[PDB]
Parts: sequence; structure tokens; C-alpha cells
Amino acid sequence: YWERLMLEPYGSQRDIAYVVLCPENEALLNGAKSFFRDLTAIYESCRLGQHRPVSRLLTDGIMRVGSKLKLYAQVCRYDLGPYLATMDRDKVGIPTDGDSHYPPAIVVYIIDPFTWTLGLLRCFLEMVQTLPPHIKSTVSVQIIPCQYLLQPPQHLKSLAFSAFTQCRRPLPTSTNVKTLTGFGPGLAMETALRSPDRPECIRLYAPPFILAPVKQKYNVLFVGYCLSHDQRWILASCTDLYGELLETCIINIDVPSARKFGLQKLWEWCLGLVQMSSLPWRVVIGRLGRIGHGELKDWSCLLSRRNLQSLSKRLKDMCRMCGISAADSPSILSACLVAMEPQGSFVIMPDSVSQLNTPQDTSCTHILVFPTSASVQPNILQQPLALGYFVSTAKAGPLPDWFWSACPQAQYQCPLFLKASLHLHVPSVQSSHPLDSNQTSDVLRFVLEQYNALSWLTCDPATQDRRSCLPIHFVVLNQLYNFIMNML
Amino acid sequence: GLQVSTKQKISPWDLFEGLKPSAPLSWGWFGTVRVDRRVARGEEQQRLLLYHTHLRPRPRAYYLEPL
Amino acid sequence: AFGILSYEHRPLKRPRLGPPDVYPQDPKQKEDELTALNVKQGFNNQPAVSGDEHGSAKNVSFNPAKISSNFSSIIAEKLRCNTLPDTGRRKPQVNQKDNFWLVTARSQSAINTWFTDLAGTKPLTQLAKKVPIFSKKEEVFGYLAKYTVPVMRAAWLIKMTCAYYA
Amino acid sequence: QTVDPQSVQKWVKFSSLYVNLILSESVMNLFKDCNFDSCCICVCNMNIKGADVGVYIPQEAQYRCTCGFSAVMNRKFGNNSGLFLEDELDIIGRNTDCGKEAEKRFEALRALSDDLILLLQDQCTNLFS
Amino acid sequence: MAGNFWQSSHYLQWILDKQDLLKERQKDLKFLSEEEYWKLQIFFTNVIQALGEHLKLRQQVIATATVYFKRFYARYSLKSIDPVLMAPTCVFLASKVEEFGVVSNTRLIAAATSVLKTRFSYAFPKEFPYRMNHILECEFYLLELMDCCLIVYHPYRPLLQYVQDMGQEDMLLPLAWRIVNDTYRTDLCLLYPPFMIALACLHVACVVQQKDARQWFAELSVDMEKILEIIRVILKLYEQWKNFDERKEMATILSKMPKPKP
Amino acid sequence: MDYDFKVKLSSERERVEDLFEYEGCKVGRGTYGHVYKAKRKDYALKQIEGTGISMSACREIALLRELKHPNVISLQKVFLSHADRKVWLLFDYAEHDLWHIIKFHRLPRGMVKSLLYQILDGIHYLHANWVLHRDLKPANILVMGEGPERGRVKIADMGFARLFNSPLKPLADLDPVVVTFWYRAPELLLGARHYTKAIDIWAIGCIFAELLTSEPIFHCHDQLDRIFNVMGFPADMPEHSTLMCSLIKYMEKHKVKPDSKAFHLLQKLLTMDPIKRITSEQAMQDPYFLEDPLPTSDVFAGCQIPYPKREFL
Ligand SMILES: [Zn+2]
Ligand SMILES: [Zn+2]
Repeated sequence: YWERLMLEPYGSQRDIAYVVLCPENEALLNGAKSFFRDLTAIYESCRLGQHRPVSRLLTDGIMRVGSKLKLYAQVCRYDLGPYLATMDRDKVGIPTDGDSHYPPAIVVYIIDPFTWTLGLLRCFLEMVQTLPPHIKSTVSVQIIPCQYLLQPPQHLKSLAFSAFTQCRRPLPTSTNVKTLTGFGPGLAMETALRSPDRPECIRLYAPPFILAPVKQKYNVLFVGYCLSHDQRWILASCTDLYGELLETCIINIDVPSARKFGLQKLWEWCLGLVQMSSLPWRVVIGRLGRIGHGELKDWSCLLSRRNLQSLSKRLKDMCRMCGISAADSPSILSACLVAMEPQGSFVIMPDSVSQLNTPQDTSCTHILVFPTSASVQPNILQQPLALGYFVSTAKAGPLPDWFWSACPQAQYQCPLFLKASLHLHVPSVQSSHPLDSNQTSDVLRFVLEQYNALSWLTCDPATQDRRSCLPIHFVVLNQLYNFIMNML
Repeated sequence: GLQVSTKQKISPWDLFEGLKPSAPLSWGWFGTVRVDRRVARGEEQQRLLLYHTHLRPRPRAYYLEPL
Repeated sequence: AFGILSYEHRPLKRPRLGPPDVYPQDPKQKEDELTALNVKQGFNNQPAVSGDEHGSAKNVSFNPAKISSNFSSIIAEKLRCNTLPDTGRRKPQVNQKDNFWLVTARSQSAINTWFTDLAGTKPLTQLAKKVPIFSKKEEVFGYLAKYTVPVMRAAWLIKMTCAYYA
Repeated sequence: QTVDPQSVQKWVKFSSLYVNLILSESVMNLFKDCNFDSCCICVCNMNIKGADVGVYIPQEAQYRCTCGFSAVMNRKFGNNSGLFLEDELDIIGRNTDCGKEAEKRFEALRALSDDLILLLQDQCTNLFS
Repeated sequence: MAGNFWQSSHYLQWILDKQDLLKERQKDLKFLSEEEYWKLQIFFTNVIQALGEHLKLRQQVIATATVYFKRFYARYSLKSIDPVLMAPTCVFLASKVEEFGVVSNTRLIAAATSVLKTRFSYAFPKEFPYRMNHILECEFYLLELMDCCLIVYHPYRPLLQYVQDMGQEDMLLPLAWRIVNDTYRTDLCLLYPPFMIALACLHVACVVQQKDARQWFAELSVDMEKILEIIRVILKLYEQWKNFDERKEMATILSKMPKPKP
Repeated sequence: MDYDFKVKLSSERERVEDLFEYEGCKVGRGTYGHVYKAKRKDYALKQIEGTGISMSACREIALLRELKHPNVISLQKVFLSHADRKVWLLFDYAEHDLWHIIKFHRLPRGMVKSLLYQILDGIHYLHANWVLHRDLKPANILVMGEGPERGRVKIADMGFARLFNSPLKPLADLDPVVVTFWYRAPELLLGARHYTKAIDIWAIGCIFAELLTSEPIFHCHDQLDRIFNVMGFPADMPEHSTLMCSLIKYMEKHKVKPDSKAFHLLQKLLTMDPIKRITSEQAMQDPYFLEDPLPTSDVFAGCQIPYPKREFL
């Protein structure tokens, strides 16, 4: 009921100007005009901003074209390349407000007649190089199949939210202080903003919604990774405690040592994210599949007590500001490694019992964690430190095939059983949060509880319940894995 | 904590956006709470970073290179 | 200056006050009136606090625990106030004396502007203040087809017309 | 679930006791706790072989594996699951049999620009695919 | 400019984060601890207040002079310019800009010397060895390097507006006024907008005198977390001022004062 | 106050004579200071009279630091020299001064219409920020020419401008004379010590009449006699007795129709009392601007400028 209750998202309703590439077929041209006219209405009915086309009026802002992909590329580059490169009757009554004190994002909608795609994406590669830097910094591409227009709405709401989330408004490059004097605090901010070490294209991320806060200041980074269908690439994804940030990375490991270098690059990527903030962090690392026997050895070296402490001191040397106040230095207070895999031994049937029927119209999730000691009554202790079951009624997305290889029978049952294990649990590096408790059972129930909470960010606004099970970071990583698999 | 209790049926003819409030829908069904605006957490951290000058991150192409 | 938040466009205590620290031009202030004595003796400015305005007292006792308890009570009460209390199910109701016109046939030119505005992009809230109702329920479909109104907005007018007839 | 593909097709077109005694000590003798399925290198000796698995799987003298590792069940879950090729080959064994099959399969699975890949990972970053 | 704070220069540039204040005060902290620096700031604010009171000045001009004083030291070292000369030149500039009239040369010199010899003799055993040319060059430098931001907003107008809105004007106004006067000792003027400080002072005043103000504060819509921080800062001020004596210590602290080189 | 701080400031500072060719080619002389044409090694560089900073310089700096408007002048940078202790300001160059237009014609109606509209909106914006100009002269109104923006009159030279948000002292206790006697309002000419914001309305009305007749309406007790002569004597504040029809004929003598839309606005702009004088916002609501052709952002509206460029002294 987003439109009925007239709610508004985060990011202040980013405005979008669009260009559409359509073939000169009357059947496909007429459908394009109506589809995007409907898209503008649903985009603006939700408080997502303005979805008007590029301000120049050329037949409803639709650009036409004309084996045939070559014809689809010549006009694609020759036209859109350069393209992106005193009476006031009503104004007499009101005086001008004054000078007082964010360009609209450009989205290029691509219709795909083919029932390869890279042939269509090759425009975007060619256009960006032949563009001025300021225009190129905010330009996005969206590909819609042609079968949507002709053949059979929840698609429009999904497309409107997807376009808004992909905008990623850039950080401003100027402060407009207007010092008009030799030097002052305004100039100090300006000359610090243009320092060479500051990265470019910050591209702040603003989603339609985030998790509500629940009662020092810190943050938790949730990172998960898995290898592709070939071991050439490591795919990783990350998210914040409240889903405020969401980024992904691809690391090339292709040698014809091979994995220790790959894991070092991953740890550098995770360190690059925490060090861009100004508050202490907590790191929880996840693995989509089953953890290896060498990855545990390699991770124990990187996530050692001596190491995590060493980078705290190295940070102090570089930055003066971190030296005075320790509450502002982006150090690491704890580390954790958790692996998720199916069980395939237990089954629960919701039909058997002992107002609402849970599996039909609702999603539920139960957890149970225990210390799982090896016997009753140096760097690495016992293999599973603590274990926990993850019973969820909501369906899980399409996982990689090797995920279900051990117990393929459990793939199809509606209530999924998943197993979460603890492997490292490095507590209180700098020297009460659950992640700093020496009881390994408390750590899992905190990590699994946040795994459930992050799974609710997957609720499609066009759908009643969450589209897929598990954390949001796991879900995007899985989407990236299949995208690489399909097109390559 | 925050569980689910009941389900309500409403005819699709009562759901229109002309009226400013929600006539068939009640805000108490969803446990709505109005909280005042604040600056985004991500935006603020960018501002506080200007006083730090940490190491420059990799160009995002350093990862996709032969080992 | 993106990190800092500005309350310029957010009124504080709206029923009795506007913007927090923005001062509009009041037409009945003390800097515009001209009494007989004001012109002769000039502007008469008296200290805001009688006695010693400069003097600041710190010898009076303060109880931080009581202040903290009162502030906690205020914030807890404030949270309760902003909770949007639940209301029972009820049919939507609209005031017919203002929200539309009873007879559409007053002028054909006004209809063309309104339906051209329906096919436009302005929000439905603005159109909610004035909607057309025809004598019969069949001609609205014919007029909608002429302007090619998107089906999402065309179904909204049907809901409003049914609301009037109910 | 077939009606939708079919109608989509349409829209597209128009518009002996000794033998069984030994077996019971190898096949059914393995009855281990299922909680320890998620296990790794043996902590006692820093190896992938330990406990009493030295008699079930084909020297070195491991001493008193007190923990719960079992290499018989380690090979079950660590053969096709997502693992580094370096880690997987240690579990199976390059010199022994079935090591060549894994290497041959991996190569047969395989048989462009850098900026194209960066564009690809940007499209999948959003919440919705 | 007045009536629009959110577009003025005092808010666009001269609102600083606490991290910047902590970072820029390290050079002054290499010789004195945080407590000594805080006590020195309080003492010099008191000196500015006394000097303004001697010249028969109003309260807005003294507040503007105090704000000018704090702004200069916030981003520059304390040993750059002698604060004993910072105070009179800031007072003179504040009087000049607030349309109160330019003080006389001998008048200002005599007032400064008399104040220093009657109520601050222990801190400064010697006389005030400066002339008007030094004051003129110092104020010229201050106007040069302060980005020419001479308009300073104050919580007094929001405080009067809020107390008039509430209705009570005799039981609450003196306490709120004296709390606003006392809060200038801290750095809150550089940290938060004036209306938040006014709201915090009003809350303290109404809580102290046992007035039911819960219903008034309930309806207003503003961030309710920063006000708690302002209350905490004010309470810390009042608690630390309880066991602090000027005469017993300021001699020792100014004995440790880093003086500028000739 | 040590040597290292001074040398660091000197290193950070930049010399005005080392960046601009301000020497020679003086373009304006007045009591406010000297205005020169300058360019980087075109802007108007203004040097203020008097060693050090005076009340006028302090008011100028403290007012144009925070005021921004298309119809209000805006300084780009300020220079402060310590060798001679004087102040230098750098405004954007304004080629044409309204005094030059008046002198050259001694005239499209849309031009004066738009010029009046722009000055009224500018003074309304100035009054919105709670400040009084206290000086409105035809020499203080400047017009851009043949640049990125055409027309776009700019109000400047507000050295006498003072904030009236809250007066700690009466406005006449520190400034007996606020504006030249050619445009002094009757209220302050009668010895008023607390005057409202309506004086600028009287000034803009007077200059609007001046442009209407292309001749100063008030020309020279020195001006009180002329004030009583132009529009009669009030027969319907201090020294009331110590002082010891005409408007229609005066406007007729200048070939201006008594019955028109401009005449009513001019008559209602000038009153003997402050209460009945119209404020800035109501001036725009007058249908005088709405009648016939409407006001233009570009005063010239494509016409060639016959007025020559400002000459050197
Ligand atoms: Zn740092
Ligand atoms: Zn073992």
C-alpha cells in the first residue's frame, strides 16, 4: 500500500530523464509509448520524484534505430554520443525570492528484440568514453525485453523501484562557501575536499527503506563470498548492520599461493570500506557454501589477534585525528567467520499440528544454537565452535548447484533447514556487545538474528512477503553469481 | 516481540488516493510510529572523513588483474 | 554543507509557530508603530530582564538526577503522543459541497482542460479537489479513450465516481 | 507449470557370511554424530586425516585425535561442494585415482574487456534484479 | 542580514564539528591539559564580560565580542596573539559592528587598565603595556583572517519568542537569561544553532522552578537527542564550576602560559 | 604577536597590485571612495576613504557578506593592505549608471516600467532581510551592458545601510543626516528621531518621478519650500509650529497625462504621513505594470545602447 498511504523513500525522490531506443516497427513502437507513459505515472504516484524524459521534445523522448546489431550500434553511437555531450505574465504578481543557495540522473532504456545481449551493452561501453566527465558521472543503462510490451501490473512497480535504487546520487565536488577573503574555516574545508588522496565518484547509496534502529557508537559489516562456477573469480558482497550500504566486488584468481593472494585481496577490499568511515567497526564474515580446510588456515592468519591489533597502530601513525580520539578511528573491535550450509537430515511438515496458517500466507523463522562441544564432561581451537539451525518457511532463492550437492533431497521441501557454524570468533581486539562474549553460543544467536532481520529487506513492494530467504547480502551475491554464469 | 495477529479483508473499491488520510486502512494495524527527521548516517560519515585523510582506496580495477 | 541538517522549511510547533529561527516580516511589530513619544524621545528600549541582565547566577542548586528524570518522562510521553492511534474500519466519506461540481454540462471547455490534466503528470491529490461527474456512467469511458489516459489513472476516476454515487 | 510456456510459445509465433561380515565393518560401521558434518582440519595434528579413519581410508603416526573429525565423512561433503581446487584435491588426492577426473572436469568446464565486467557488476548491485 | 539564519554566513561556515575543535586544539594542548585550557577560557570570558560591563555596554555587544573571541582561538593557536590584547580589540570591534558607537582611545585604554588593576591584579601583577595602534592592527588582522563574518546570531530572540509563546514572563525569564549568559563559557555557540541552546536553557529554567512544561515540549517537533547533549554540557559546566577558584589557580596557569616571541 | 605568524600570513596573502592593473584609468570619484576598472594580470575595484576601517567600511563589509540577489550588488573578494591600512573591495563591473541615462536624455516606456519593477523587487528583498538602505540616489543604480546578463539593475553603494532588527540606540542619535537633501523624506526632515522603513519608499517614488519627467522634481527650509510647493501644504512630527492641486499642474507641465495609471501610483507613493504610504510588496500588485505591455527582464529588449561607456577622470 505504498501509493495508497503516499509514503516517501530515502534519498529525496531523485529525478530521472530517460531516452528509449526502439526499432522502426509500428507494433513495437506503439507499445513503447504506452508502457513508459504508464511507468511515469507509477513512478510519480510513489513519491520517487519526476520521471519526465529529456527536456528536449522529440516525439515523446523516443529515439529510433535505422547482423542487425551492427545497425543497432551505428545509430546508437553516432546519435546518443554527441546528444549527451522575455514575457512573464504570471510572474508579475509575485516578487523573486532571491538567489538563495543535483543534476537529474540520465537512464538509457534499451529494448531487446532478441528473444547476444552484450551486443546491446556495447553501446554503453562506447558512449561513456566519448563523454565529458561530469555528464558521464551520472549515466545508467537499463535493458527491458521486448516481450514485456507485446505479451503479458507488478512489473511497473518493480521497474520503478529498481530505477530509483540504481541512481546512486554522486557526492558534490564543491561547497559554494564563497570565501571572498584570503583564508578561513570555509577555505579549509574546500582545500581539504580537493585533496589528491580523496577518491572520486563517491556515489552514495540510498535505498527505498532501511531497518529501523533498535535500542559508544559502532557499526557492523556483514560480508559474504563464494567462488563462481569456475574458480577463476571470487564474488563478494557486503552490507551494513541496518542495510544502509550495499556493495559488491569481483576478484580475479586465475593461475595456470593461488588462494592466499586471493584472500589477501578480499581482506584489502573489506579494509577499504571500514577505513572510509569515522567510527569503530565490527566485522562478521560469511561463506555461502561449505568452508574449506585451507581457507580456515588462511583466514586464521589474516584474522589473528596480533594482526588486527597491528593495523590499529598503523592507522594512528597516518592520521593525526585518529591519534587524539580513539572513538573516531575506524579500527576493528571484533572479527568472526561463519559458514552456512544445508543439513538434509531433519524435516518438518507444517501440515501436522500438535488463527493464521503460517506457510500459506506468512513467513516464519526459528533458530536454535548450542555450544556443540566435541567431548563431554594454537591459533585454531576445535573445528565447529558453535552451531545453529536455521528453520525458515519462506522459500530460498535459486542457490548454486553445488550448495545442494550433499543432500539434494532437502532442496525441494518447503521449510528449509540451514546450518550455521562458528570458526574464528576473535573477541575484543582493542583490549557489552554479544560479539565480545567468550560464550560462542551468544555470538551465533546474534549473527543469526541479524541474518533474519537483513532478510526482510528483500520484500518486493509488488509482492506480499519476502521474495527470498537469508540476509540481503547473500541474496545479491547469489544474483551476481547467476548473472555471470548465464552471460558467460 | 512484534508478531502477527490477524488478517483483514477490504474490498478493492475503497482504496483510492484522492482522500488525504487512509479511510479503510488504519495506521495502528502496522504499528506506525512518527519519528523526526535526521541526517542520513552515510552522508554524515562522508563529512567527518574530511578531517582524517586515510589511505586512498584502490581504483576498483586493481582487483581484476592477473595475480 | 551536506552533512548538516537545516530546519528552514520545517515549521516548529506549527499551530502556534512557523520556522524555528526564521523571522518573517510581521505587520504589527514594535519597529513600525510611531507614537507621539516614540518620535520625540526616540526608540524606547528597556532591558529584557528587570534588574541586572548581565549578571548570571550559579550559586543556586541544581539536581541533575531530577532534570534527567524529567527529560526521560518528556521523551517517553512524546513517543507515546506520536503513535498514530488505531481506528476502526469505516467507509470513506467526502464532502460533496466542495470536492466537485454536481452538473458536468456547465461548460464543455472546462472538461477538456481537466481530462488533458488527467493525462498529464501532476499528482492525484490536486485532482482530488475537483472531479467531474456525468449524467450517465457510460460517457466517461468515451472521453477517457479520446485523451489516452493511462489505465492506472483512469481507474482512479472510476473509484471517485463510485464514491460520489454511494 | 507447462501452460505458461506453451501459451508463451503461441504468443511468440503469431505476433558368503565372511563377505557380509567384513562389509558390516566398513559400510555400516560409519555411524557418526550429524552435528559434526561442518568440520575441517583436525586440530590435534593440523591434518585432514585423523581419529580412526586411518583404517577406513588407505606410515605417519597420528597421536590421540581427541576431537570429532572424521575424514570418511569429510570426503562426502567436500567433493563437489563449492571449494577451492587447491583445497579439494588435498581431500581426494592427486596421485591416487579420481584425482585426474576432477582436474579433467575442471578444464572441460572452461572449454572480455575489463570495463565490461565492471559494468556487469554494477547492474547486479541493486536490491532487485 | 537578519531573519534568515539558515542562509547566513554564521551557519554556512562558522558551525564546526567537535572533531575539528579537538583536532585544532592539539597545539595549545601540548603545554596545558584539557582542564587548564578550559579554566583559562572561562577566565578570559569572565575578563571580557567585566571589561564590557565597565564601559557601560549592553549584553548583545558583550555576547558578540565573546563569540568573536572564541572563533579566533578555535582555529588558531593561543600563543599566536596575547589574549590580554585579544579581549579589548574584540570588544571594540563588537561595539563598532553592533551600531553602538566607537569608543574613545583614551577611554578604552583607561577602562582596560582600571579593570586589570582593580579586579585582575593577581593574574597580571604589571600594568597593561599596549597602545591604540596595537589594538587597531590587531583588529585589522582579525577582520582579515575571520572571513569577514561580522553578524552573529544569538539565542536571545528565540528565547524571548518561546517564553512569550508559553505565557509566563516573570518567573522564568530571569533564570533563562542567566542560564543563556552562563552557557557562553562553553563552546556550544560554535557547535549548535541558537534555538537549540535557547530550548535547552528554557527547559533547565522550567525544571528548576517546578513548572509543568511536559505538555509544551511534547507538541514541538525538533530533534530531541541534541537537546539532551546540550543539557549534559550545561550540567558539566555547572558541576565543574563548583570547585574552581580564580585567585588560587589562575596565577599558576598563567605562569605556564605560552607567551609569544618578540 | 610574533614574526612567524606575520610571515606565514604574508605568504598566504596575495597582493592586489600583483594581480590587478588597478593603477590609472580611474573611472569614478566620490565621497565613498575611488572606483577603478581592473582586470586580472572586468571588475570595479573600490578603495574606501580613510585610513583603517570606519563605520561605513564596517557596515559595507558586514552587509554585503551575507546578502545575495540578482538585483543586489555582490563583492567577489576583498583585499586588506597593512602598509597603509586601507580597504579594497572588488565588485563586478557595471558599465551603465542611471545618472548617465538621465544626463544623456537631457525614452521607451517599457524600459522605465521594467526598471521600476526591478528596483521595487530589489528593495522589497532588502527590506525582507530586515535592513534599511537609508540612501537611494539615481547615481546608486547601475545597469549591466553587453555582457552575460543584459539590464539587471543592481543596487550598490550602501555604505549608510543599517540593520533595524532591534535598535540599541535611536537611529538619529548616531546619524543626523542619512541622505542628500534632494531626496530626504519629509518625516526625517521634520526632525523625527525614530523613522520607519518607509523613507526608502519615498526615495524610490521621487526617483521614479524623476525618470517620468526626465528632470529632477525636487531642486534647490532649503528643500521644505520645494516640498510644500510641488504638492501643496498638508491641511488634513516635532517642531510643528517652528516651521512658520499643485502636483497635478506640475505633472501637466511636463506633458504627463493627469489621468493615467503611472500618475496614481506616483501620487500614492508620496504622502506626508508614514502610515498611509504603501510598502514595497503592494507596489508590484499595482496593475500599472499589468497594463498593456508587461515588464521585461531585459530593459533594452534587443535595442542598441546609445549611452557611451563610462569615461575616465
Ligand atoms: Zn584518520
Ligand atoms: Zn583431532
